[PDB]
Amino acid sequence: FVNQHLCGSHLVEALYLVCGERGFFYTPKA
Amino acid sequence: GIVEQCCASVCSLYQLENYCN
Repeated sequence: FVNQHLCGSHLVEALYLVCGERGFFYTPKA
Repeated sequence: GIVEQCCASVCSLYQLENYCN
């Protein structure tokens, strides 16, 4: 699921699945 | 940043994990 173009909700879903209980930061302008 | 690396171009686990806390 990760080795593709991931945009928008699809990118946040991949971060969610990969990062698990760590959580993540989603910074689309930085 | 993430959009350039994973949306405009093909993402990687290696790069996603850099955004994990």
